[PDB]
Amino acid sequence: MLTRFLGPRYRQLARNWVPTAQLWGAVGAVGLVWATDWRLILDWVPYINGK
Amino acid sequence: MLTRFLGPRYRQLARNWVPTAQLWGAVGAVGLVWATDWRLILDWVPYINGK
Amino acid sequence: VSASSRWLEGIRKWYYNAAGFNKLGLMRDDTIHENDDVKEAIRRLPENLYDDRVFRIKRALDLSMRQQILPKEQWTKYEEDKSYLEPYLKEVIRERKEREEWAKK
Amino acid sequence: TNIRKSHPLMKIVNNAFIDLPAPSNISSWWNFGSLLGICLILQILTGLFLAMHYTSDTTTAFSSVTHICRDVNYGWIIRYMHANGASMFFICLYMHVGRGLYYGSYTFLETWNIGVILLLTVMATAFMGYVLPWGQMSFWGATVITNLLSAIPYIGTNLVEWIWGGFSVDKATLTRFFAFHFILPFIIMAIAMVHLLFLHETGSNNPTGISSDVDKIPFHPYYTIKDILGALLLILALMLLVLFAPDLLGDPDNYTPANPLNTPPHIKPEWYFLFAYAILRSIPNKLGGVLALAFSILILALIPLLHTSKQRSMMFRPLSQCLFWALVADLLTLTWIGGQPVEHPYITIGQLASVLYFLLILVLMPTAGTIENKLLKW
Amino acid sequence: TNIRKSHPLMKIVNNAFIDLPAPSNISSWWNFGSLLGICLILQILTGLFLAMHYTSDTTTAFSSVTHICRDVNYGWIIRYMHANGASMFFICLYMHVGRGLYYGSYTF
Amino acid sequence: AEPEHDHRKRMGLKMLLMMGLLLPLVYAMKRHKWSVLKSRKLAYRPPK
Amino acid sequence: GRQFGHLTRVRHVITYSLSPFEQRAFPHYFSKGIPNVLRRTRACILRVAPPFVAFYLVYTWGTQEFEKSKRKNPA
Amino acid sequence: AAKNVVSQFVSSMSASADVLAMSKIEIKLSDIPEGKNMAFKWRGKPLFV
Amino acid sequence: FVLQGQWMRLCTSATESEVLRGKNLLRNALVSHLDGTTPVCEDIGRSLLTYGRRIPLAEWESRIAEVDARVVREVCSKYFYDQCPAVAGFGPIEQLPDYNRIRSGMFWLRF
Amino acid sequence: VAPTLTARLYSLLFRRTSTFALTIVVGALFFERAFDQGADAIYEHINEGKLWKHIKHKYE
Ligand code: HEM
Ligand code: HEM
Repeated sequence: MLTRFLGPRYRQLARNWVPTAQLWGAVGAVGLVWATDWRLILDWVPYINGK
Repeated sequence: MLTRFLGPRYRQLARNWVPTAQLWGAVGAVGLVWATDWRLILDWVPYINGK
Repeated sequence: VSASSRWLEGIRKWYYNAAGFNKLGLMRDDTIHENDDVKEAIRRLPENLYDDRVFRIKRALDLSMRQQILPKEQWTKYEEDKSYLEPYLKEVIRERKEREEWAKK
Repeated sequence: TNIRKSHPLMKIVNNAFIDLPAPSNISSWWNFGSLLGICLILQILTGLFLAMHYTSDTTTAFSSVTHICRDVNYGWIIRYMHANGASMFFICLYMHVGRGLYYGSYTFLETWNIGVILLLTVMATAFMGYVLPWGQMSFWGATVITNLLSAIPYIGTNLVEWIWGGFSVDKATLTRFFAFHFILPFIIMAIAMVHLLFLHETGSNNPTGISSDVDKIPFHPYYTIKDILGALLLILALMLLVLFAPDLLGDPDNYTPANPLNTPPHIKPEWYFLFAYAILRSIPNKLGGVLALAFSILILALIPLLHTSKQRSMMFRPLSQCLFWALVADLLTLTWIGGQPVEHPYITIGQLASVLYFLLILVLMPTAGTIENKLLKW
Repeated sequence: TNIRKSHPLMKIVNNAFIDLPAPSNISSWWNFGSLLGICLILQILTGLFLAMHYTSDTTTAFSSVTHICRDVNYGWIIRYMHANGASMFFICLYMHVGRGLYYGSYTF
Repeated sequence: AEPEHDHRKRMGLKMLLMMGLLLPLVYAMKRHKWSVLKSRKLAYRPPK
Repeated sequence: GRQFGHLTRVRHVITYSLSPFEQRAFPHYFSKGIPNVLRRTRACILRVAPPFVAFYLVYTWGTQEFEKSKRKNPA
Repeated sequence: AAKNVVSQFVSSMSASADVLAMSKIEIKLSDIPEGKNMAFKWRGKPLFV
Repeated sequence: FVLQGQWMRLCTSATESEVLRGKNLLRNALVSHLDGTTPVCEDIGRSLLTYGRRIPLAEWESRIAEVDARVVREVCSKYFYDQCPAVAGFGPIEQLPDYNRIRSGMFWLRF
Repeated sequence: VAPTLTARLYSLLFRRTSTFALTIVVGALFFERAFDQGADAIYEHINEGKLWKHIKHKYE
């Protein structure tokens, strides 16, 4: 019954938190990547090619 | 400064709890004796001479 | 109206007897699961109903304790079952949904 | 005034099992919480004594265990109380989760989820427990199961070798499990305290599912003694097993020292996992089976969102009572299947019970609820 | 109102290390309580990892320990953090009992 | 395979004999305390 | 929370009770006892039993089909 | 500093006296007659010839 | 809890000093009560119906006088110690202790 | 004799939690023994598979 959250205001609310939720994903991405020294991802980064 | 507990009433109080404190020692005596099967003590008891 | 209504009604009367709360002297609305809407409606009941409702529930809990049941004579007959709480609950839901509509704008 | 009420320590005890308002209502199905508690300390108590002798290296793993039962004084009752206590623990665990579902106790979101965590935890605890004596089944049951994680894409391999401490179920793999099997029951116990903390916010639910505030009774003397009596019964059950049929619930195959090249034909997990084992092999897919096996226990956490009836308990709802016992029976089928070889009838009937388990929970029970409401004009 | 204050779990945390009224006064000698706490989990954490390798039979007792420092990856820092953590634990312990006596904290 | 065989069965005999005495005994203890709730009678006396 | 004195509101209900040292612990234990249990059994058989026999039938059959599938006659 | 310690503790569960890993096994073929599956031990794992 | 605590205490440990207070209280109550014609006439009438005699103050004093601590803890024990109460509750009694617990408070484990 | 039994038992030994305890501990002593006699005597009577073996093999 998630219809309670369906309306104009809720839609404005979602847009307002978008940049924040996006940036929070940027943090989690780099966060995992750096913490596991992601071979796959890190190779693209200049200066972090310690091989 | 245990003088606060020194007087007639306190003396009556001690006498009143004497039979109780005595009986509570009887319980602890037999209690240890039976629980450790006290060789030393139990030998005197008729019927508990399992040797 | 005809055979049709009676059939559904008798299917309903059958489940009712099978549900079996009436054996504990309870009423349909006594068994309602208490949530926010329900708590408020219980709160809005007038003195008499609220009192009766508590005694009914007490009679039942007491029975359900010794796992006995009421004599057949005193079970609560379908028909005779008062939906005392319904109108209150409906209004409590109807109130909430208004806030909820207002919250969308 | 009264010390029991105001001393910072006793307060707890008092408000937890002395003055706590309890329904006059709760029946035998409510005893399992205390029995689970008793099972816990029992596993901790005997388990400890077993650790004062058991040695955790492949060389003496099996040996030490034998040393325990023959040389160590009464090491045998201890050993058997331990083994059987684990089973008793699972019986009560399943009974407890049973009561919760039937009676709608799961409406207590937090209390129940802590319980799911209690479930996985005691489960994870026992999986490791049985690898310890380093029996054929231990090594092999340890091999079958661990490997399951090797289905997780891109990482199953690395992960399985990581929890293995090598390329196989080696020496690293035994000491590891000893250590965790020692620390897990302590964490279980703390998590069980939070179970109780959260439970105490609402008080207990009851057979009728109707609120009982109107008829509450003090936990002592009623439920201290109703709890005492039911523990004695648990002692009967437990002792009946260790003192008469000690191996009844155990595989004879684990009495043969492990052998990495052997591989028994028989190969099954302990009884308390058979239903889940069934569900797993009923799927002809590596990822599927495992995913499905996970979903099999983690679904206890979906239950509250599937509640549909206007009544909490199932006591007054027969369509659901029927569906409930079908669910029990269907798990009994799953147990049975999982204990049988993956051949003839068993395959397809095992695949049927599986779909059913999920249909019964994910669709049949929710629907029966909506119908029972409709039938009451609710 | 505020979740930190009323959630049955956080209440604890909150009333134990967030809102708890504390003297503006307490000095460095008061740090030993938290350090004792840290020493405890540290001994528990490294201690655990040491138990995933150490074997408890005379035959391999010493051996397993050596196995830890040479073969087990970083088993040496773990082993040494453990050993030294025990000493650190005692230093703080003695410091803590020191503060108590000097400051009369024992009236509790 | 099981040197303990005989010993346990002796305890088992004691376990049944004991439980055959404790079980009813605890029941009666629990019966006696619940007495109060089993025979409680209710009456509802609303005004008017 | 919790505690007696703050649970809920109730009025007009009397409760007569009796000292345990004044009554018997097993009044009509079998007299009223057994009738009740039958009644409770009756009340629940149709809801509890059916799934269990359904398992039972599938159990014994499934077993027979297994055993009898592992033999061959002609061919 | 956090990863380092965490990694070092993570690493503590992998390598060891465990790069036995393995060989080049030499098996006499005239010992396995037609139709038989002979299993040997190689890299801690069963090897079928 | 407190009321029961006192009965128990008196049953098991009445001190001597307090018994003199209680005695004094009674002598003062008796004599203070037998003041004015009405109370006295009522005492004559009731006493004859219940004692068959009229008990002279001098005798009640004698009876009071005879009580000392031992008597108190003896006599209180006979009627209070481990006996079943008759309990009557009216009002907002949600917290009136359960009978079992009221009954348990009629004896104590130290004694 | 019958009512006064449970009665006297209460009178002289049950009120005071003291005696009540003094008796159960003392009562546990005699009981533990008398139970182990009868119990073992029972275990023997249903068996006789060991012990009388001794009268045979040794006696020196
Ligand atoms: C570590 C094993 C567990 C222990 C020691 C434990 C302990 C307890 C205790 C002492 C109670 C008191 C009331 C009663 O038993 O009914 C209780 C009730 C409850 N437990 Fe558990 N529990 C455990 C596992 C579970 C599991 C597996 C679940 C479900 C996933 C669960 C969810 C509940 C719920 C919902 C209740 C409320 C029951 C009601 O009031 O009807 N707990 N538990
Ligand atoms: C922290 C307390 C515990 C300790 C110290 C402990 C330690 C041990 C040890 C050393 C063994 C191997 C010796 C043997 O098999 O007899 C073992 C076996 C086992 N224990 Fe525990 N454990 C504890 C808690 C548990 C818990 C919570 C469970 C789960 C109910 C559990 C279930 C098992 C199982 C399944 C086995 C292997 C089966 C067997 O007995 O042969 N124990 N435990």
